[PDB]
Parts: sequence; structure tokens; C-alpha cells
Amino acid sequence: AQSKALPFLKAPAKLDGSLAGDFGFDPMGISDQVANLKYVRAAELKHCRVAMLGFLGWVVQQYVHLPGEIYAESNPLKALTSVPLLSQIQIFLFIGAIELATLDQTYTADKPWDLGFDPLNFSKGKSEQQMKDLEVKELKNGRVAMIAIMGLIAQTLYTGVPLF
Amino acid sequence: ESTYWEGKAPPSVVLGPFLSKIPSGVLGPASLVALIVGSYCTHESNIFNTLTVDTIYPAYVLGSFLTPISWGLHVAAWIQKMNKA
Amino acid sequence: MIYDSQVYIALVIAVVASVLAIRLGATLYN
Amino acid sequence: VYKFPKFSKALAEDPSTRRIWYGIATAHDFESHDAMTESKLYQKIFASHFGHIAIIFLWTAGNLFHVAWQGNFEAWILNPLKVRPIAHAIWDPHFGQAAYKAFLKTSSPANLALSGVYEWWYTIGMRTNNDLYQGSFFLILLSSLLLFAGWLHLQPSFRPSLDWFKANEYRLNHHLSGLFGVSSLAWTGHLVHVAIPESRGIHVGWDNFLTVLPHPEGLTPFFSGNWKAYAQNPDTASHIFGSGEGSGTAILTFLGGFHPQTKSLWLTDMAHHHLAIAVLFIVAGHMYRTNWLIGHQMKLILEAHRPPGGRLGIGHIGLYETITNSLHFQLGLALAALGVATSLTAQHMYALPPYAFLASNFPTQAALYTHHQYIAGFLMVGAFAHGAIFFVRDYDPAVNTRNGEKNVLARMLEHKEAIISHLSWVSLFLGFHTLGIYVHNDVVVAFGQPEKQILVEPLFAEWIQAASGKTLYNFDLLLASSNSPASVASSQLWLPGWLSAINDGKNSLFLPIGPGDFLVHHAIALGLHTTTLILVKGALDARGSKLMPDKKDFGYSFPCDGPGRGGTCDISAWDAFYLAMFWMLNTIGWVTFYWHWKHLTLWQGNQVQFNESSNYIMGWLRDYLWLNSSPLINGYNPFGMNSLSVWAWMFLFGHLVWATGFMFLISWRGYWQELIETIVWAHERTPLANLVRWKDKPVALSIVQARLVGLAHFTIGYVLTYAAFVIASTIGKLG
Amino acid sequence: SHTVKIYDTCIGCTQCVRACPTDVLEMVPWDGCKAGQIASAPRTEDCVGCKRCETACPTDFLSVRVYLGGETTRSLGLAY
Amino acid sequence: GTPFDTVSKDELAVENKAMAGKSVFERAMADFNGRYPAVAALGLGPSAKAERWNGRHAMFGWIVLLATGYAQAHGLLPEGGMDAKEWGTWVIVSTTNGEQVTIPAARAAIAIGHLHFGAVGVFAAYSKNSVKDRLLLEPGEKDEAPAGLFPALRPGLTKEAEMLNGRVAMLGLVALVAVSAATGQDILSVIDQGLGGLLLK
Amino acid sequence: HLITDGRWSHGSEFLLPSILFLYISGWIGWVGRKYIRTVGQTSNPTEKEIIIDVPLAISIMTSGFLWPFAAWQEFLSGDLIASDETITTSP
Ligand code: CLA
Ligand code: CLA
Ligand code: CLA
Ligand SMILES: CC(/C=C/C=C(C)/C=C/[C@@]12O[C@]1(C)C[C@@H](O)CC2(C)C)=C\C=C\C=C(C)\C=C\C=C(C)\C=C\[C@@]12O[C@]1(C)C[C@@H](O)CC2(C)C
Ligand SMILES: CC(/C=C/C=C(C)/C=C/[C@@]12O[C@]1(C)C[C@@H](O)CC2(C)C)=C\C=C\C=C(C)\C=C\C=C(C)\C=C\[C@@]12O[C@]1(C)C[C@@H](O)CC2(C)C
Ligand SMILES: CC(/C=C/C=C(C)/C=C/[C@@]12O[C@]1(C)C[C@@H](O)CC2(C)C)=C\C=C\C=C(C)\C=C\C=C(C)\C=C\[C@@]12O[C@]1(C)C[C@@H](O)CC2(C)C
Ligand SMILES: CC1=C(/C=C/C(C)=C/C=C/C(C)=C/C=C/C=C(C)/C=C/C=C(C)/C=C/C2=C(C)CCCC2(C)C)C(C)(C)CCC1
Ligand code: SF4
Repeated sequence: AQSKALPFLKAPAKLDGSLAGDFGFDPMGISDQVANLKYVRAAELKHCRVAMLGFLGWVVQQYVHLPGEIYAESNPLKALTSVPLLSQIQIFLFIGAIELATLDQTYTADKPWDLGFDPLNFSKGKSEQQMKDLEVKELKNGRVAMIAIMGLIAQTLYTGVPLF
Repeated sequence: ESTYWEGKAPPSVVLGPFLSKIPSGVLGPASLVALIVGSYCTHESNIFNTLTVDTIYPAYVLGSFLTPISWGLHVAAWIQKMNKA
Repeated sequence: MIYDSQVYIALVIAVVASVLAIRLGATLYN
Repeated sequence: VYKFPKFSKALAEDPSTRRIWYGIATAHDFESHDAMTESKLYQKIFASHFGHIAIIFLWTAGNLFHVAWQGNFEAWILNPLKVRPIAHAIWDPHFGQAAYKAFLKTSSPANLALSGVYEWWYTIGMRTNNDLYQGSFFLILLSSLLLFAGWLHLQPSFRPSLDWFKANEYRLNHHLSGLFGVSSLAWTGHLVHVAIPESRGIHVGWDNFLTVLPHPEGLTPFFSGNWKAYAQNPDTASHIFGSGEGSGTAILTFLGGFHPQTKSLWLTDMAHHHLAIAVLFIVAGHMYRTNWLIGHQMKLILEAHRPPGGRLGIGHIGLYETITNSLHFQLGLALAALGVATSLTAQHMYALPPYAFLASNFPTQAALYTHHQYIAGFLMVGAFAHGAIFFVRDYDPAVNTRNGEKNVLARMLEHKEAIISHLSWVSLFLGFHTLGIYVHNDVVVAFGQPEKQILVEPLFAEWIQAASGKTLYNFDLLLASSNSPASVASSQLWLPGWLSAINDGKNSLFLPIGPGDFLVHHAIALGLHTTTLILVKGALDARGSKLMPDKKDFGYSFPCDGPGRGGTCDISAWDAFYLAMFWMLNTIGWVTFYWHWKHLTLWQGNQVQFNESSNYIMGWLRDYLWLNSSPLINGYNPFGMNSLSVWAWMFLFGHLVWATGFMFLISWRGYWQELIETIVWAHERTPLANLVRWKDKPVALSIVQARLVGLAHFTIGYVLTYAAFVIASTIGKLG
Repeated sequence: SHTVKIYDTCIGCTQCVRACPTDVLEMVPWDGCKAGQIASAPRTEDCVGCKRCETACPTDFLSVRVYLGGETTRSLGLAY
Repeated sequence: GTPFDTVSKDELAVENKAMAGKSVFERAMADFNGRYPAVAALGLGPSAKAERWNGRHAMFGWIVLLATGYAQAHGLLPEGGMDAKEWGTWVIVSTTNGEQVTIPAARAAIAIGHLHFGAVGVFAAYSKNSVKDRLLLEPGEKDEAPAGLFPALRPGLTKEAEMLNGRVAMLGLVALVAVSAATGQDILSVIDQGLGGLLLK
Repeated sequence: HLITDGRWSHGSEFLLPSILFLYISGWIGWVGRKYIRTVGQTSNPTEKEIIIDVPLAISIMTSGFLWPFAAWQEFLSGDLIASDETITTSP
């Protein structure tokens, strides 16, 4: 009834109105245990962003490579082992440096997903409806990418073909 | 509610809202049939014919599971009979 | 025989588990 | 003199050293802390559980890392029956050249591993010092996960409420199905995928596991229902473990008995066992009701269980709220179950060795059995102590009573005198007659006429052995007969393996028993009954007695009620635990003495020595202790030393700690307060030391603290001296 | 400091008061017994916990009860 | 699960508005000081006092590393191993087949020199009332104010100059260890490469 | 070796001595209980326990040969078991 995604079920109590992308999709009632939807939305958006970047990297590594030889592997899962540990540890350290401040931030803030990242100011001057539309676009694209990046990983692990 | 009881038989609510509405004249014969079927399945999988890897027969196994069940069915049959059902 | 790199990174990871332990210890209060 | 017992203002105002001592011993009694609520209690317990699991995983990771780094795991793989496993290296500056030379193993002084981790890890499919390192890395990662979770669930928005903590049905469904069944399913997956091929020479690592089929048919029989295909072609009787010679392709079989080479359970047997356990527990995890309208409400189940004629009172009506609202009832239940479970582990891992080449590792066998039996005794005593604590501080008679009539638990306090009197009668009966028969044998053998001994054949226990297939006592009962329905039923499934193992003199499976086994089993029964008597008496009498009809108002642990009314020493329920610890130690000592002597005679071959000398006490004293203590005490002599020197030092250390416990137990307070006052005067009235003064007034240890310290010394000395003796005796006698 | 409670089973026999070594108990007027007196504990800060008070109590299960609690240099009997 | 609340409404996180703005360095310092007092009040941890002391030690240790490379190159740094008969079994490292490999004598000498310097440090630590700059913060003393991303460009023997040079030396040590770990050569080999060859010549 | 499973074939090892001891011990317990209950109804019950009434003691002791019959004649009359005058602790 109240779920748009599952037009027959009634959504849970915490799925209503605000927090764009709310289509009443919580059949298992996971939202009933979390105190609020702030942390789960932060986790969902982090997954969405990481999955978008992962899909883009998957395709680009399929087609484009860095000039060096160590980056010449086309299969992303094979490149996970071919690439030297120095590059991967540098990436991990960069991510952890970004992650510790946001670790302090996420567990207490009202909008843990709002990291203040807008270098090009794509949100300055946008109205509330436009901002909500942008949030919906981001969430949609992220969910589709998550499904897609998991599918790419599965098909590479099951057939060895990284794409198509 | 109030599954607690002190009389001769417990209230029918202790049977769940599926056995609470079965007439005792149905549960009784069903319990006896289930017990006989389960005993025969157990005695056909084993005892009469020795078990082997090639002979497991999910019917006899699933059947044999009716013996433990039978116990519950006739307990419920007695509970229904004593509760005027 | 394990290498110096194997033992060193295990020691580094053990340090990280130590900082997580004091954070739990301090969060369980004085 | 302040701020240390942050949880207790009453202790923080103590001007004496008692504040420091009591600050340690009350840190984990969260229910007694200042400014205490139930929500904070459950949240703190939850975080402490997370930290504890992290500690366990870190300990396992450390064992793995030290075996990988300083052990000889790889060398032990190629020769498991001759190479002695190494636990970790030794760096001690106090060593002389002789100690370095004696403890020297390969490249550095090291300790032999008596934990049996080598055999366990080899069985589950580890062949490289890099496999152990991966396990250590993963376990440290898991410890980090658990520490992060423990920190997280103390944060404001992630702290669970009382309803979540007391949600019994959800926790049971998940624990049973998820934890037990799914962990068994994952363990079956690992067993098959990795362990089964690794025992057959095929390496299945974290690289070629998505492409190496655990079975040649590959999941086709499972979906097709042809589940017999996974049992076809098992490992032959000439299979060399870890090699493809004589191997098979089956992954789930019934074989029974042991591997002909490793003398341990078949890996395909254990995989099938865990798969069956997984299916059963996953099924059983759907019993209780959750958000989907089907299942059970355990309150209704408990309330509806009142016998109609009426002999349990009103039944179990008040038990749901009693258990749910008390953390000591649940803790006691869990501790009792864990004690029984680890007793089971001890009793089954020697009769049915599950790990390759563990049967021939006699020192590790003895160490494992002794360790698990001592842990079992500790857990049982803890269960009874927490039952007593529940009686003192959590039991509510109103909840367990309906209109005057009392429920199943409240009725245990009505015939408490009957229970205690009959426990006392059984204890006196067993003690009187076991000691009488033992002393009769002592006197009769001493007078040179051993034929007049009273030797009772354990026919009841030998009857059980024959029922399981042992054709040694000429009973021809159930499985000792080839015509009984019990034998014809499994003649094609697991009897040929089981019979071949039970009817073998080199196994520990159903060891042959005689009159000595009878007498020692009666001694064990006496010990169990007396420990149970002490613990049950303390639990039931916790809320009051005739000497103290208001004992519940004084708490679980208090020193006494004074010298009045004839004297009230050791009247609290804590004192019952304190007294029962000695009896638990004595009973576990009897059990471990019996096990170790039986297995020393079995391994050495002189089983006639046990069967003859075990019927009288001097036989024990002379042939077990005095005989096998010779290698241990000669770990260092005025002529030299051996690698057993550390065990002799630990032997003497245990004796010393035992006697210091004797100090703390025999001599009580009051005698130590006046001496401390004299010392205080001496310090206060001496120059060059008046400049230094204490901040906490030095006082003698409290009565309860003194009892605890004496018990701790007694127990630590007991454990250390027996561990040293058993290990050193096994090592020095059996090569 | 320890806690001392008096219960109406008091018969006012004064044996508790004259047994206290630290002058914690005293006899006060009452109308619940023949003697017209009941024990009181107005100076529990000096209570040492020796329980001599309830060793001299003739009533069935006591009328003076000593509950040991927080410790103090007075309650620990410390001359230093 | 559904008929109850897993987290009570009375236990909910509140956003800390007291850290508005407050760049990650200020936020981290404030979080450390509030979360761990009595070690923050002593100046330990992410503090200007600790940073200054560690920078001084890093500069002195760059000097020590140069001296060690020079000593190794110029025939100093004694040869062989320690005498187990003279210094006990604690100096024995391993026994391969009948020979005892001991701690190198050069390592022992370098440890003795480092012991000299560390002893000087320990004396200065337990000499707070007679030293110009103390190791820890007095109760009341407040930690010097962080210098920021770029300390003031004040040449000479100034606090800013020592601060900048200590930061540079600590970063250099971090880079040296990172290069040695990533590439796989000895620390002195990395220093030799980073000096062209003028050290181990 | 003693065969004490209960078979009458080896009945002289445990069963017959068991019967003999049960008779003797029941005799002892019966005469003790009878003496306790007999001097328990006199003016000074405690005095007659440290200073035994030897005439009455001898009278009771030689009467224990019927203890199996006396026990299953006092249990039937309800004189063997107390009911609720027995004391109980607070809980
Ligand atoms: C599938 C979901 C799931 C899983 C895997 C777990 C798992 C766990 N929970 Mg948990 N929990 C869940 C759902 C789940 N929970 C839910 C839904 C709730 C809310 C209702 C809770 C509420 C909860 C609380 C409040 C607590 C836990 C705790 C724990 C941990 C117990 C300690 C431990 O490591 O045991 C490991 C145990 C095993 C691996 C198995 C033990 C094997 C036994 C001993 C052998 C028995 C075999 C046999 C029967 C022996 C007898 C022989 C037979 C013949 C009779 C464990 C990690 C506790 C903890 O430590 O928190 C960190 C704790 O305090 N949980
Ligand atoms: C998982 C099991 C478990 C859990 C959760 C608890 C939890 C609890 N118990 Mg409990 N207990 C357990 C098992 C458990 N116990 C067992 C197995 C026993 C039997 C031995 C007991 C016996 C017991 C008693 C008798 C009492 C408790 C009490 C308590 C409560 C406070 C604990 C406290 O203050 O610690 C204090 C911790 C210490 C004093 C540390 C003692 C450390 C010992 C001495 C070992 C250290 C020596 C070490 C081996 C050194 C080696 C020497 C070297 C030379 C080799 C708390 C609720 C107390 C209470 O008031 O409950 C309400 C209480 O009176 N328990
Ligand atoms: C002679 C009278 C007599 C009788 C009929 C009983 C009967 C009983 N006693 Mg008992 N008891 C007695 C004397 C007696 N006792 C004495 C004198 C003592 C002090 C040592 C005890 C100490 C005792 C304990 C500690 C326990 C019992 C228990 C029991 C019960 C179970 C039987 C048992 O364990 O025997 C126990 C018997 C003994 C331990 C030995 C008794 C010592 C001698 C043989 C008895 C005295 C003979 C007497 C001097 C004869 C004088 C009579 C003459 C003048 C006419 C049972 C109700 C147990 C119980 O409650 O179970 C329900 C229990 O735990 N009794
Ligand atoms: C990358 C992406 C968006 C990236 C946007 C970025 C970084 C924007 C960053 C900024 O705005 C911020 C944040 C703040 C501004 O102030 C600054 C900038 C910097 C401007 C979306 C991808 C979104 C990606 C999506 C939705 C991908 C969907 C993929 C699908 C359906 C793939 C399907 C398949 O892969 C399978 C499954 C199997 C294959 O075999 C077959 C096919 C069909 C190829
Ligand atoms: C790089 C470093 C620290 C980096 C920290 C970072 C990026 C922190 C980032 C964050 O905080 C933010 C930004 C925001 C937070 O919310 C989150 C995190 C992510 C946490 C420290 C180096 C620190 C490096 C140090 C301290 C070096 C010390 C060296 C000394 C003392 C010298 C010793 C010697 O001289 C002797 C003693 C003897 C000689 O023989 C040998 C030598 C070694 C030469
Ligand atoms: C300051 C220093 C040493 C100072 C020494 C002092 C004061 C000694 C003082 C003395 O009193 C003593 C103690 C003892 C006396 O007997 C001797 C004297 C001399 C009198 C070393 C710094 C040493 C500093 C070093 C080695 C710096 C290395 C930096 C690197 C590699 C930087 C790399 C990057 O810049 C790139 C390349 C690209 C960027 O984008 C990224 C990064 C990574 C930042
Ligand atoms: C004090 C108290 C408590 C505690 C208690 C305890 C601690 C108990 C213990 C208990 C126990 C510890 C018990 C045990 C039991 C056991 C059993 C019950 C067993 C059974 C078994 C069986 C039944 C078996 C059978 C068989 C056989 C014999 C053969 C084979 C097969 C079969 C299975 C059939 C609580 C807390 C609760 C509460 C409060 C009070
Ligand atoms: S303890 Fe009893 S006696 Fe000693 S003072 Fe307090 S009351 Fe008087």
C-alpha cells in the first residue's frame, strides 16, 4: 500500500516523506531496529559512491591504461594482484585518511553523508526541489552501479570475461 | 491467551490457531493413521530390511518422521476431546 | 620461514588492533 | 586514596589499603556499582563480551603466529610421529649455557607444544608456515572488528535497549540457526573444499578454490537428489594422510572407527557429521516466534506446562519473567551447559581422537584431558555459584508464587532440607564404603594376602561396553551379537568401522575396565556428590537458614554474622562456593589421576600394573606418584639438568604456592592486624624512614579477601604442580 | 560506617547498650514493651562492627541488627 | 524487531555544534584532549610540546644516521660478534649447526651510544626544575599554539625555525623508512643513494 | 572377583551379606529410635541420653529382632513420620 516499490506491502514506520529515494522498500523491516535512518543512509550513499567509482574504473581499465607496464593488466581482478603493493597501500592510506575524520563525523551528525564535498559548487543556488532531485539521481545511479559492480565481479570470478 | 491451566485438560489455545479448530474426531483417527504409517515406514527402512547407502527412500524417512509427530497429534486429539471439540 | 615484511606488517596490524582496544577500554570508562 | 574505585564511592572513602584490594575484586560486579541502571548494565556487559571475544581471537592469532615463526610445523608435516612440535622460542637472560643447550631445538631454545595445535591445524588442511600466517592475520582482523563493534555499541545512537537485550525468541532463533547451524554449514564447506583434498594431496587454497571441484560430479548429485554419489569410493585402508596414495573421491560417508594410518576419525565422517548438525540446527532455529506470525512464545510454553494431577505445584508459570529479568540465572545455566560440554570434549577427544597423529602424542593427550577436566570443574562450580547469587539477589518469591501455591522453582526451597539431607546421605554412603573397601584392600595386601581383597567387577559398565560391540566380556548382548536387530540394522553402514575400532587393544576407545575402575568410579561419584552437596546447600540456604533467617539481607558474600549464636564462621553463600572449590579440585584430581595412570599403563604396556595395584591406596601412592615422579624430580640434579628442568621448577613452585594458600587459610585475621600495627609503629618511630609515609593506612586483608587469596594460592599451586607432574612424567617415561 | 537497626521486638533489657564498646547504642523512651524503653543507634559513626550488641540480645532473632558497610578509620578500629 | 525499539529514544546521538569549522587538525586535537585528559594535560600525544621534542630528536637522529654511515664506511664499527662466554646466553641469537651466532659487536656498540643519549634524556626528564625546556607540561601550563600548515618564516635560532626543521626531519625519516620498505634496500643504502655516494665511499 | 549384578548364582558374595547387614543395621537404628522416642516423653529427656537407662535400654535392644515387622506396623499407623510440626528455615 504505502510502498512504491512493493505496492502491496505497507512500508515500515521510519520510511516516510523526507530522505529522498524513499520508495518504501524495506520488506524485512531492517529500519525498525536502527534508531534513525542517518547512519544507514550514510552507509548506502558511501556504497553508492564507491560502486559508481568502481564501475567507472572497471570500464576505463578495460579500455584505458597508464603508460607503465605494471598497469597493463586488463582484467581488474587480475590487476588486483599484478599491481604492486605500493600503489594499493598508498590508495588504502589515502582512503583511511579520508575515513578517520569522517569516522568522527558519521556516528554523531544529523547528515553523516554530507561530507561538504562540492568543489565545483553544483549545489550553490539550487532550490530545495532541485537539491532533492539531485539526491534522488545520485541514489538511483548508485543503486544501479552497486548491482552492476557486483555483477561484474561475479561474472569475472565465474567466467573470466571482465565485461560483456 | 492464558495458556496456564489447572482443570482436567488445558484450553484449546495451547494447540495453536490451527489445531485449536480441528475436531477431535479428525485428530484422533489422523493420529492413529500417522502412527501406523510412521511405524511401518521405520520398519521398512530398517528392521525388516537392513539399511544401505543405495536404499534411503525419503518416503520412509519422511514417513518415519510421522511417528514423533503422531505423538503430538493424539495429544492434541485428547485435548480437543476433553474440551468439547 | 616467514619474511621480515610478513612479520612487520603483522606487527603494524597488531598496533592498529591495540589502538582499537584502548578506544574500547576508554569507552568502557575509567 | 580517591578516584580509583570510580564505580563505588563507599570504597573510595576507605582510608586503608582495603580500598585498593576491593577495587580490583568488585570491578566486574556491575550490578553493585554506584549510579547503576539496567540499560547501562546490559550495554556494558555487551561491550565486555565484544572485548572478550577480541581477546580470544588475539590469543588464537598469537598461537598461530608463533607456530608459524618459531615452530617446526613444516618439518612436522613430513614426519609427524618422530618430530616433536615446537610451541615458541625461548629468550631468557637467566639461562646458563647448560640450560640453553638442553632447551635448544633446531636454531634456538624452544618449548614443545602440548596444546595439540599442530595436529588440529594439520587435520583441517594446513601444510605451510604461510597458511598459519594467513590465519593469524585474519584473526587479528577479526579482533579489530570485534573491538570496533564493542566501541560502536557504546555510542549514543547504537546502544541497544532492554527490550532488544531481553528479546528471547529473536536471540534464540538467530543463535541456534545462524550461529550453530550456519557455522556448522560453513565448517562443512571448509572441511570438504579444503581439508578433504588436502588429506588427499590436492592443495585447495585461496586461489584455486573456485575452480577445484570438491567432488568430481560437482553439486549435480545434491540438486539431483542422488546424494549417495558423495559417499561412493571412500578413502581406502591404505591411504596415506596428506598424499594421494590410496585416497578416494567421497566427501560425506559413514565409516565409523578411525583412519588406519592416523588412528583418528575420518575427515569424510566429520564433514557429514557437521552437515547433519547444520541441517538440524538450522531447522531447530525456526521454532520461536518473530515478526512473521508463526513460531512459539516461550512464556506460553512455560505457563502451559503444569502436570494435571499436580506434583510440580503450578508448573513453570513464573519462570519466564524470572529468567528474563535475572542475568545470574542465565549465567548459571550457560556455565552448567559449558561445563557439561567441556567434560564431553575431554571424555570424547581421548576415546575418539579427531585429529591426525594425535593418538600417538601422549603428553598432549594427557595435557588436553587434564586441561578440559579442570575447566569443566571450574565451569560447574561457577554455575552453582551464580545460581546461589541468583537466589540471593535476583529471586522474587512473589513472581514464582500464584495464590499461595508455588511454581517449580519456588518448590525447590520447600523440600530444600530433603534435598540437602539426601545429598548428605549419598555422600556419606559413598565415602564410607569406598574408603572402607580401599582401606580393606590396603590392610589385606599389606599383610601379604592379596587374595582376600574385595574386588567388584564393574558388570554394569562392562554391560554397556558389550552393548556397543566390545566382545571382551562374553556378554553377547546387542552389538557383540551378529544376530541382534541392533547389529543387522547397521551391518552395512558403520559397524565394520566401529567394531574394528572398539575391539582393538591399542585404542582408548572403551578402555577395558576392572575392579580398580569400579572403585575409582565410585570415588568419582563421591566427589561429584559432595561437591554438589556443598554447592546446592549454599544455593538453597543462600536466602536464609535457622542460624541466619535473614541471610538475603546481607548479600551473597559477607564475612560472617559474628561469634553470637554459637559462632557463624563461613555462613554466607560465597563461603559455600569457597568450600566447594576444594572438593571440585579434589574430584578433578581423582578423575585426572585415574585417567593419567590408566593411560600411562596402557601406553607403557604394563596394564597389569594398574589392574592389580589400583585397588588399594598404597598402590596408587607407590606406582603412580612415587614411580612416575622420578623423571620429573631429576630435571636438574647436582650433576646436570634436562629439558624437564622447567617442569621440576614448576613442581616446586606449585608446592610453594599451595603451602602459601595453607598460610592464608589456616591463619585468620586479627592475628595479622596486630602484627601490622606493630610494623606501623616501627615505621612511624624510626628515623630516616619517617620522611616516607603511606597514603593508605596498611591493614590486614579482610576475612573474605583472605579466604579468596588462600583459595587462589591453593588452586594455582594445585594446577601448576599437577600440570608439571603429568607432563614431565609422560615425557620422561614414554621417551 | 556500618548500619545498625533496631526492631520493635526490643524488650528493653539494655544488654545491647551496656555491651557496645564504642558507645553507639543508647536506651530511649518507648511504649511498645513492658520496660517502656527501646534501644537506639544515634552514633553509628563510631560503630566498629564487632557485633557484641547482638551477642547480648535475648530476643528470638535479635532486635538489634548490624549491617556492615563502608569502612572508616573509626569503623576499622585503627589507632594509627 | 517490530513490537519494540532496539534503541531507546533517550539514548540518541547529538551533533556536536562546538566543532563547527575547526579544520581537521583543530578537531582532532580537541577530540584527543577532551577524550583523553590527564595525558593531554601533560602535553603527551598530538601536542606542540611533543611535536617539538620529536622534531629535535629526529634532527639529532639524522645526524646520528650520518655518523653511523660514516663509521661503517671508514673502517670503524668493530667487527665480529659478542662473546657468549663473557656476556651470557642472552647475547646468543641462533645456533645453526654447532656454532652460536651472537649479537654483532657493532650492534652492541651502537646500542651503548644510544644508551648514552637516552640516559641524557632520562636525566633531563627527571631534572625538570633545572632544564630550560621541560619534557612534559606543568599543571596549568598550556600547550604552545600549533604552528599550523606553514610555521612563520623567521630565520635564525627561533622557535619557528626549530619547529620547521623538526617537521622537515621527521618527514625525511618517514620518507626514508618508506623508501627502504618499498624498494627493499638497507636504510644506510637508501641514505647512500640519496647522497649520491658521498657517505659510503 | 565379586559378581554383584544381582544374580543369585553369586548370591553369597554380596546379596546374602547385604541382607545380613540390612537386618543388623535396621536393628541398631530401630532400637536407637525407640529409645530416643521412649525417653523423650520423660521429665528429663536430655539426662537419659548421657546417662542411659540401662534397664530400658536392654528392654528396647532385645526387641529389635522384629524391626522389619515393627517398621511396617508403625508406618501403617502413621506413627513413623512427622508431618508439619517439623521446623523449616525462613525461605
Ligand atoms: C545469525 C545471527 C547471529 C549470530 C551469528 C550471533 C552470534 C553471536 N552473538 Mg548474537 N544476537 C543475534 C544474532 C546473532 N548472534 C540477535 C538477532 C540478537 C538480538 C535478539 C543477538 C543478541 C546477542 C547478545 C545480547 C549477545 C550476543 C552474543 C553473541 C556471540 C556469542 C559469543 C560467541 O562468540 O559464541 C561463539 C559460539 C559458537 C561459535 C558456538 C558454540 C558451540 C557450542 C558451545 C557447542 C554446543 C554443541 C553441543 C550442543 C554440545 C552438547 C552436546 C549434546 C549431545 C547435548 C556470538 C558471536 C553475545 C556476545 O558475546 O556479544 C558480543 C551477547 O552478549 N548476541
Ligand atoms: C563466563 C563466566 C563468568 C562470568 C561472566 C562471571 C561474572 C561474574 N562473577 Mg563469576 N564465576 C565464574 C565464571 C564467571 N563469572 C566461575 C567459573 C566461578 C567459579 C570459580 C565463579 C565464581 C564467582 C564468585 C564466587 C563470585 C563471582 C562473581 C561474579 C561477578 C563479579 C565478578 C568480579 O568481581 O570479578 C572479580 C575478579 C577478580 C577478583 C579477579 C580474580 C582473578 C583470579 C584470582 C585469577 C588470577 C590469578 C592468575 C591465574 C595468576 C596466575 C599465577 C601465575 C603464577 C601462574 C560477575 C557478574 C562475584 C559476585 O559478587 O557476583 C555477583 C562473586 O562473589 N563469580
Ligand atoms: C541410633 C539412632 C539413629 C538413627 C535411627 C539414625 C537415622 C538416620 N540418620 Mg543418623 N546419626 C546418629 C544416630 C542415628 N541416625 C548419630 C548418633 C549421629 C552422630 C554421628 C548421626 C549422624 C547422622 C548424619 C550426619 C546423617 C544422618 C542421617 C540419617 C538418616 C539416613 C541414615 C544414615 O545416613 O545413617 C547415618 C548414620 C551414621 C552417620 C552413623 C550413626 C552412628 C551410630 C551407629 C548410631 C548411634 C547408635 C546409638 C548409640 C544406639 C543407642 C541406643 C541404645 C541406647 C538403645 C536416618 C534418618 C543422614 C541423613 O540426614 O539422611 C537423610 C545424614 O546425613 N545421621
Ligand atoms: C560515475 C558516476 C558519477 C560520478 C560523478 C562524480 C564523480 C561527480 C563528482 C562531483 O559531483 C560531485 C560529487 C561534487 C561536485 O561539486 C564536484 C564533482 C567532482 C563534479 C555515476 C555512475 C553510475 C554508473 C551506473 C549507474 C552504472 C550502471 C551499470 C550497468 C547497468 C552495467 C551493466 C553491465 O556491467 C554489467 C552489469 C555486466 C556487463 O557484462 C554488461 C553491462 C551492461 C556493461
Ligand atoms: C607522518 C606522521 C603522522 C601523520 C599523521 C596523519 C597523516 C594524521 C592524519 C589525521 O589527523 C588528521 C589529519 C585528521 C584526523 O581526524 C584523522 C587522521 C587521519 C588521524 C608522523 C610521523 C612521525 C615521525 C616521527 C615522530 C619520527 C621520529 C624520529 C625520531 C624521534 C628520531 C629517532 C632517531 O634519532 C634516534 C632516536 C636514534 C637514531 O639512531 C635513529 C633515529 C630514528 C634517526
Ligand atoms: C633538518 C634535518 C637535520 C637537522 C640537523 C640538525 C639541526 C643538527 C644539529 C646539530 O646540533 C646537533 C643535533 C649535533 C651537532 O654535533 C651537529 C649539529 C649540526 C650542530 C634533516 C632533515 C632531513 C629532511 C629530509 C631528508 C627530507 C626529505 C623530504 C622528502 C624526501 C620529500 C619528498 C616530498 O617533497 C616531495 C619529493 C614531493 C612532495 O609533494 C611530497 C614529499 C614526500 C613531501
Ligand atoms: C543452583 C541453581 C541453578 C544451577 C543449577 C545447576 C548448575 C544445575 C546443573 C545441572 C546439571 C549439570 C544437570 C545435568 C544433567 C544431565 C542430564 C540430564 C543428562 C542426560 C543424559 C541422557 C538423558 C542420556 C541418555 C542416553 C544414554 C544414557 C545412552 C546414550 C543415548 C541417550 C541420549 C539416550 C540455576 C542457575 C539453574 C538456577 C538457580 C538454582
Ligand atoms: S558493633 Fe554492635 S557493639 Fe560494636 S558498636 Fe556497633 S553496635 Fe555497639
